[PDB]
Amino acid sequence: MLAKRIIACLDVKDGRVVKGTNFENLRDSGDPVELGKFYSEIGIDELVFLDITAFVEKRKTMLELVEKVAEQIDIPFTVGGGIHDFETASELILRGADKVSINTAAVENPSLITQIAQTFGSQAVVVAIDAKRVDGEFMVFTYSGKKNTGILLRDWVVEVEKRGAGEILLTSIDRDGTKSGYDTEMIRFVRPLTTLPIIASGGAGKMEHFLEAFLAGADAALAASVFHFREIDVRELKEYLKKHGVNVRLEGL
Amino acid sequence: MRIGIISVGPGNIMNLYRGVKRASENFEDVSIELVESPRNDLYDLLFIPGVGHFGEGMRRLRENDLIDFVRKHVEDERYVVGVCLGMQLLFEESEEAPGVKGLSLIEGNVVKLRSRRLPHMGWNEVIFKDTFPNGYYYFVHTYRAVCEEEHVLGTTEYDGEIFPSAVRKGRILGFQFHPEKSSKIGRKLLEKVIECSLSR
Repeated sequence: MLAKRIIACLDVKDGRVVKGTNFENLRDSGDPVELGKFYSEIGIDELVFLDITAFVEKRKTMLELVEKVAEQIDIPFTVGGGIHDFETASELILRGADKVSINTAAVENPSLITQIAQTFGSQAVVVAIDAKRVDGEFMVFTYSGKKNTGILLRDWVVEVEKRGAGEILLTSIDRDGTKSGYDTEMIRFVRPLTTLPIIASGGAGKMEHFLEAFLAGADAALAASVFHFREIDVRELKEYLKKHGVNVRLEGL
Repeated sequence: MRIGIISVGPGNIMNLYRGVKRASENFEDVSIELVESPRNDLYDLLFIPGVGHFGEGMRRLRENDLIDFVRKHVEDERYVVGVCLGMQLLFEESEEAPGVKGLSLIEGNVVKLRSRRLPHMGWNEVIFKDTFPNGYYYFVHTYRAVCEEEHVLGTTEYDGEIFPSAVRKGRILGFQFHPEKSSKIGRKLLEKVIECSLSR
């Protein structure tokens, strides 16, 4: 069957890895390209780049990043972060990106999911959904978790599948930056609302959190800091999960 | 050795162009050319990339005069390799575009997969009959080859359904996955394709 995935998230601004890494072995460990190349070598299965440049030059900055990463990367990668319309999505794919992540612009216009998918396929569309518990209900926030859209997460995932989204990136706002584990209750809540693949995101602290999140129904586990600062070895992790029944991709050496 | 890659067909092909470029870094007699038009001739290894509608691509080899230039590569006992849509070409027809005759270099046609979760996307295991390395490669495709258990080279299973991810009819290879999106093993796959092509 299809492999459960481990995915490295690379937060970028101005063509560089926002809060850097700690990988002594590269020269310029803030070069998203060389860090991406590296993550492929130890066995990360996919990369997502999320950019937080300034709105005026954000678009040219991302297009420069995608081009530079496409000439050198031998695995699938996604770009995202302030992608606000079809044009500002078509250009990043044709520039070389394998998938686009859309978030607030998908809440404020479900139509863009179908519009993107219509000329690139659902496979090119990642909808990033950012959720938080509000009065005992999971709700969709936008503007980097600043605005309660008032939309029940449970509704929003059936809409995006409906609109033609290919993959959901599910970030529990409650647990980003916490290193205490993935929001497995939120993963389990979302799992039977959809047959779309779910990337769990937010809260990775140690290997067992990955096992936990896969028992919860995730298809892919996203993480950044734990990898960038060498708290978790990708191969150790994969061998750990292979040991406890998770079907990860683990080649021999 | 000179390797040529049809640079015309739909979808992104420069990802294959590197990665084949990357794979021949270990060879001396090797050179890689983007093939735009039938003029240049001839290559030892010819790649047919592409992703998209079967009709398009059949339409693009076609106006760019490459059906005949491919017809002559297979004949003159040269390695012709179709990857992704390039593999789905090569055959008679697709239900993705009824009518268009394809390349018809291998006997068979093309059907949609029988899974309610499409496209087939992600890392899947590929078992080769011989020669090329076994393990997980990366897939994005909604259509599937139909050929006789003779042109089958590698098999993969998605959502219950077994199907050929690689084909081989003598010196024509086809691969449904993206070897250029498969990290270490994908370079090994492409390196072994190149190693097969020095033996003529």
